[PDB]
Amino acid sequence: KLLGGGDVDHTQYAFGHTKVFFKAGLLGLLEEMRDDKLAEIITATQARCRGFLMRVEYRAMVERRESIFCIQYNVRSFMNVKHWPWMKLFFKIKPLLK
Amino acid sequence: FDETEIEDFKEAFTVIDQNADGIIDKDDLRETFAAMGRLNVKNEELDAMIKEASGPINFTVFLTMFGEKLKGADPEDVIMGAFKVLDPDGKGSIKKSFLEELLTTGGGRFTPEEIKNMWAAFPPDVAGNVDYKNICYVITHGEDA
Amino acid sequence: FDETEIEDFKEAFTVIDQNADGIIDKDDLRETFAAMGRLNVKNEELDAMIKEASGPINFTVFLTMFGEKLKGADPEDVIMGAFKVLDPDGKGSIKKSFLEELLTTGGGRFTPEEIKNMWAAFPPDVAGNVDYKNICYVITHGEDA
Amino acid sequence: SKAAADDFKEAFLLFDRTGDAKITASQVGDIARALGQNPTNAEINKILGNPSKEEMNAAAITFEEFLPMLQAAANNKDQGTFEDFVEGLRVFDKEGNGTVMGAELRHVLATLGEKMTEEEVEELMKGQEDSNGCINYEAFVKHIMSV
Amino acid sequence: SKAAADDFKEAFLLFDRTGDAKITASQVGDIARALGQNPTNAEINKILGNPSKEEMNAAAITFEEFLPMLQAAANNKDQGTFEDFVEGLRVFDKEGNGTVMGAELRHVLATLGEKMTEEEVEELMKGQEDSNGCINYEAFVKHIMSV
Repeated sequence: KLLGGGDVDHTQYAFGHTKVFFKAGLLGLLEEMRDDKLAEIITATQARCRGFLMRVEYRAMVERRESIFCIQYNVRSFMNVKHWPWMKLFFKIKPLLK
Repeated sequence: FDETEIEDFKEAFTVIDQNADGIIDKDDLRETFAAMGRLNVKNEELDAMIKEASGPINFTVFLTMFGEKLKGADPEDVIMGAFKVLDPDGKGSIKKSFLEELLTTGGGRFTPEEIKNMWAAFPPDVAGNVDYKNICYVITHGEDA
Repeated sequence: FDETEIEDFKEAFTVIDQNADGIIDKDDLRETFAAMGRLNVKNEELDAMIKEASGPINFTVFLTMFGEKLKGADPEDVIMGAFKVLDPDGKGSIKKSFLEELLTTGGGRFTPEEIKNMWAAFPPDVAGNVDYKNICYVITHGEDA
Repeated sequence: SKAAADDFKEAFLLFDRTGDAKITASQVGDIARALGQNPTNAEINKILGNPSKEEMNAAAITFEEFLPMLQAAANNKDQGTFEDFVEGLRVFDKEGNGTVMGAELRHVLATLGEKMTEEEVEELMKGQEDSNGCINYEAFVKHIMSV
Repeated sequence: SKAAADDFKEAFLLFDRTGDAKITASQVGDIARALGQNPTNAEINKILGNPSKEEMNAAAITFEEFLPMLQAAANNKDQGTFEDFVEGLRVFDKEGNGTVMGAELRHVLATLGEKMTEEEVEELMKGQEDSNGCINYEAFVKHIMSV
């Protein structure tokens, strides 16, 4: 599972029942080239993701747009009102109703 | 203003207008306060309520005065709608630091100082953003329940 | 149209026809909306309702206009009849993927895109096909309950 | 070129929070993505530094620098091939059906390469992964390329 | 011939999901069965290929090809003899009473010859097999020939 990550040559090694097998300094050389080749492959695959990642953030930010406001204004009311005679009145009274 | 909220203000207007003529005068204010237990209600409090209107308090003058003070008033079902979208997995009250960051970083109405005032009477859970629901109650009907 | 549904439309016709002469004019539409809380109801909304009829809105013109828009309207007891046949063991709300497969594979009216629109305001449970019953409620009487 | 697309200038007025017609250098990555360009974050970083531009100190912008940086990023859109995106995830899980186990894609998208937050990873899996814990990436990559 | 049965054209409008009056080649097998014809699926397959028609690539249809293919399948309805259907299942179980053990008929109908799905096998046994695990094929083949 670990080797899952890294911009490393997924060639240069080999697993087996008790251990992994690894090249050097040639196989070592191979991998390196390989490594660069994934930055490419990778670096490019990262980007889109990154891109895309934020692209979903905008869809959320936007949705949220109003639900906030609603929340925004809504609170403010109360802060103003809660101190108003008439509103306290309505309050004690609001229950006797049906 | 939904129609059941306007019917709640019509019922509160009828309980404060004890002469039942359609206009709440200063005697109605004082006799509604005395029937709630306020034997010491000063005349200056009644005059400050009447000083918020430009005319007599009939039903449409009482609705326009409450409209202009409650320009961001939200019913409990729409506040719980927005809090169910903030906790989209259901049941759990959302974290204190998540509501502080999302109020600030989205809007100017969610700036911090205001967030300290939110925690300040809306207690911990409410303030913190963990509980939920008690704040929707006190935003539609004030004071401690 | 069952007769109790026609009596419900006769009662709604009498509540919108506040002149009680048998024909809902534009003044009745505006005064019924103002009594529900619509103080800002534009005249163009009233004109668009009257533009759906070829004549004055009497009881039979209101019934034929509602008939032609509700050509697949089903009462709640027949929708629950069909959902009890889809869940023939009773009690359980049926699976989301079972209703998507059976809508598509039986009929063209059950095609997918339409199934995404079914999930879209008919929420999850409803959309999914697990709950049941709330969808019968909102198909006979719209909007969130 | 204009095709002079003047809607890129109208979108710059939607991302500038001060209204002075300048956009900070930290917003330029996300606004190139919102104009229909997917440069990787290291590429956006390099180009910046390449031009002795420091994203570490306060930055402002002008439309006259943001326009040519979007036009230098627009040549790199030939790297967005969907064959390699679906074949990447097809080599990521066994058997002949396109399903990633939930936590495999979430931990790989947060920790491998350009770090995506787990908040953004949950917002990209929300709806395409059901309660079986198996993400169908045939429809998942289709919906990711729908935006 | 008309006897010009114009209800075959009205049933083609019930199976065409696009309303353009064409029916794909993959639907022609099941629609020949819904018009009162039982050609085997290998026969429907052969005929198709016989006419250098590939059911592997997109297909459309026209009524002018579907009508003569239904008329070429209609001569083969003389193969539907119920003596051989009941005698087949009478050789499939011992003793002088027509009962197949449940799982014998279900596994034979799914795996022997033209593969029927186990969903369709359960929909064809539902009601005729009770909880004794014994399917009476005298009434079972009677009800299968009622449709």
